[PDB]
Amino acid sequence: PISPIETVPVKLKPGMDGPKVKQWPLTEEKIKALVEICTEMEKEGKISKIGPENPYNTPVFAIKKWRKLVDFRELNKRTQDFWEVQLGIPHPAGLKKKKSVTVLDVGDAYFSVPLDEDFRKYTAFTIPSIETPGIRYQYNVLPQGWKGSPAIFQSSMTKILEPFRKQNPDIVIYQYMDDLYVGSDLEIGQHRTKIEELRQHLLRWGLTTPDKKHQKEPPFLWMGYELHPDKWTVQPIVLPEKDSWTVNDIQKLVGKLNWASQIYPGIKVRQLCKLLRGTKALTEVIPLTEEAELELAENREILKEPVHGVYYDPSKDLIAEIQKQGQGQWTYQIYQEPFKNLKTGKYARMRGAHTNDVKQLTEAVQKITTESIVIWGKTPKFKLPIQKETWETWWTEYWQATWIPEWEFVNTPPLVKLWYQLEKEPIVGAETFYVDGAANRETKLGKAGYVTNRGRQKVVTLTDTTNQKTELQAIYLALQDSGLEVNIVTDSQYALGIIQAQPDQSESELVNQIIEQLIKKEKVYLAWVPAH
Amino acid sequence: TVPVKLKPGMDGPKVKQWPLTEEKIKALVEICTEMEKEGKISKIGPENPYNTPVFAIKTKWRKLVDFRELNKRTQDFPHPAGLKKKKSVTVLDVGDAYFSVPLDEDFRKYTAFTIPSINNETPGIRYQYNVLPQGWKGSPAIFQSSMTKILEPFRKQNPDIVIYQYMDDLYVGSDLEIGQHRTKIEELRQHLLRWELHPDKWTVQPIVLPEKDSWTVNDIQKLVGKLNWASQIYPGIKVRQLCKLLRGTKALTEVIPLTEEAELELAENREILKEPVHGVYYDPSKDLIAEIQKQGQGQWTYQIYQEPFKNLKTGKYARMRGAHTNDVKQLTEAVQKITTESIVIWGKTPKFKLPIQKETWETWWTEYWQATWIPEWEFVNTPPLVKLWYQLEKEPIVGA
Ligand SMILES: Cc1cc(S(N)(O)O)ccc1NC(=O)COc1ccc(Cl)cc1C(=O)c1cc(F)cc(C(F)(F)F)c1
Repeated sequence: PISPIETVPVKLKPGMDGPKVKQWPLTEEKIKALVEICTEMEKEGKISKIGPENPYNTPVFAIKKWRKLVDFRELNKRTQDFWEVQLGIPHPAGLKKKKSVTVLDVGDAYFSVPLDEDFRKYTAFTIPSIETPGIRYQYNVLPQGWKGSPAIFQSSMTKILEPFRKQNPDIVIYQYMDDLYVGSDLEIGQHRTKIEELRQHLLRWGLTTPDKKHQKEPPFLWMGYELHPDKWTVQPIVLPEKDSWTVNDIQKLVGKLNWASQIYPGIKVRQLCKLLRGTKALTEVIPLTEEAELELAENREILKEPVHGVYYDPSKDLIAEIQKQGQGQWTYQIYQEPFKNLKTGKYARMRGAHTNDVKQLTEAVQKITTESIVIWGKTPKFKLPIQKETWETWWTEYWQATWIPEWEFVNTPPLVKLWYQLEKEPIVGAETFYVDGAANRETKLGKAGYVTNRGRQKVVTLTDTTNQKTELQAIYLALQDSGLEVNIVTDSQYALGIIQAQPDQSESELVNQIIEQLIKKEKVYLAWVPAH
Repeated sequence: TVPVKLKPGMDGPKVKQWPLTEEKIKALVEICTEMEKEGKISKIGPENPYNTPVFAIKTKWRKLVDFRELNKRTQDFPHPAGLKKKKSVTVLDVGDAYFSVPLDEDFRKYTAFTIPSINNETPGIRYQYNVLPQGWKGSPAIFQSSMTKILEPFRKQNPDIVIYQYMDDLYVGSDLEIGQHRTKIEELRQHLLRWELHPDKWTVQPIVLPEKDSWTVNDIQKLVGKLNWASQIYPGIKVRQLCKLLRGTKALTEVIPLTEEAELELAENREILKEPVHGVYYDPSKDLIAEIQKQGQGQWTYQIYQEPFKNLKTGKYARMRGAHTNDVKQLTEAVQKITTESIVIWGKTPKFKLPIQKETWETWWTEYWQATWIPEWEFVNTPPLVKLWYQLEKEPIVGA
């Protein structure tokens, strides 16, 4: 049955016209099946037999009795845009715990909405002949596979659910694709009563809701998760055992494994990723190394762990703890009460051009903050492995505006600290190295060196080098040859940046070498001076 | 209603809604429900593909729609140089004025906006405006004949007071004593209710070079480095004689007696810096640019200009009480203060160069925004010298 609901005014993109796609010819076997399916839809009021007036047409096919398939790809190319049909999908950690939850499938089979009469002509299609005229039709309802159907379907369900919602504030209904999720904290019998009242309400609008045979029951499959009444678990992750792995297999496997590192602790893929080096074909077979076999082996075991979480309780605190798993790697878990996680996560190592750990910490805090607001509409209280004095010292001086929402210190190693802090003033009694480096940027031949106030000096010859690398190399040599306290003068513009940001990680192996050196010194003062 | 269109070839805004806090989502739902009843806005379908960000600010919540994009695409349509001279200016929010006025039926779809749903459990609530929206370029424009009429009396009554309107704001500027000023304001509010800036003080501070009993190699180094850079603003600045004392490989800490030539060079330089570079004038055909640098510990420096090194204005902003642990709070505060002065002075907002990471700012700025308008901004990496240089800006003898 069709619904007695107003139509939404649809239009075709700017100036474009309806499709005129030639009907792919079929076999007598397929035509008969289509002619049947279509006579059934014609009586239901879904399609209308139409004349030659219509210059438009969409191809119809036969798949599997037989099932009909209309290829609207072309209509969809010429159909106006709509408001992005709810793009962000719900995360189980944001679902409030409810006593009862029931799923109502309002799919197309059960849900038929009328089409904007003005637009119906563009949906025209033709059932071929055995040479002679074929049978022409057009849709009177939202076609399955057409661009606007998901949006108009959702908009319609919303209009229809408005009354019920105002009348049952103790009940919450979530919309996602063809399904309605209805939950409440009412007594199970009362809950069931309201579901039935709703079903009867959709029935009134032309929505024949489900069959006892098509009713979904707990747990629920929510994109890799299993939603149980009091908690969620994750659908088993299967790692195929083989004696022959191709590039494609390894990549797929890495893919599936990277997703698991989010929920599971200890997942590693370094040795499996190594297998991808120099690969010439996807089908190419790469023998697993010894370490890859072990890694894969240990992961199979980690995935046999019963990782579970719980649901949201708005009357309780929202807490998020963070750990540094390695340089640039951050792990986190958001919970309300100790050990009962709502959600856990990991942020792939960021390979910046140059940054520091405290900065990377704020970036993790910000990503979690954004995630939380989406999921819970609130920001968590943070537990960060950094002292309040370390934070104060860094942020207050840093050239860039930065911030962390309300947080507290949790002493869980390793802790994030400032690996070094350039002196504010020149060091008295410390050798002063005047460094300098130059190179022909074309020949890439250069020299680096220094001359200290104490008479010490050096110059190194470098081939295949840039001017930047020599200048930085100059600084590096001064750091090597100096004592634990050193003043260094340079006209390097990039060094000026180091004084400002004082990075502890970067893209240059050279800068990295310098940082290791900076860290090792007890005192370092960097002074920049204009060249010449 | 008068027909309003988009600039030629411009299509409507399709800006996505940022996530909001449950607090703000609840607030907007309540505000918008009441507005629907009063016929100011109406729910819309999915056939309307446009969208404009919306949010709530501030002890009850106010709805604030980010129309920057739409304002840009809206067809085009004077400034009282006297406002900037006045002793005191008070700012007033006159956005409610617009609700009465209807918006062309054909333009409404472009005002579409969405109230998001927590955890994406439900589709957002879509609306569009029926009447003039607060924050849109066209509103102050359309409601102009109506605004003059209501202002004529108060104006003609007090020809000494200047009143300037920007977006939803009204800047009232006069010369009366603080009390006589606040009194004139209510007389106006009453007049309106029936339907603390000080520009003369905003003095441009000069750059001051350090003076020392004795100078060290480093002292001169840092000094010469800044003067060199500054040579881009003032070509008469010289570092020759100073750079000579820097000959050799002395210890960064060694004291260097200054030659008489370096002493004079330092004196000529101080004199040049005594005043703002000559020949800088505001150009209406050009955009205003506001650059901010984080000096640290609550201090911020900014420069307003249109051409690099040709400042129209520069200044310092010290963080306000109760903003200590919040860099984002301090920056938005500063942005609003600078934008306000900009309006007062030129009647337009400047585009900002903010020393903050995109993600950091976009996540928290609305939490401390308090203006009806929103300026344009871009995120940047502060050059070390630009910071070191404006840090040299002069400050009060004892204070103020
Ligand atoms: C899974 C469950 C079963 C029972 S019951 N009736 O005892 O079997 C009671 C509560 C729950 N769940 C909860 O407490 C928390 O979960 C929920 C809390 C409220 C609502 Cl309305 C639905 C759920 C879901 O479990 C759920 C399941 C899905 F597949 C998809 C979605 C959605 F699309 F909305 F994201 C939500």
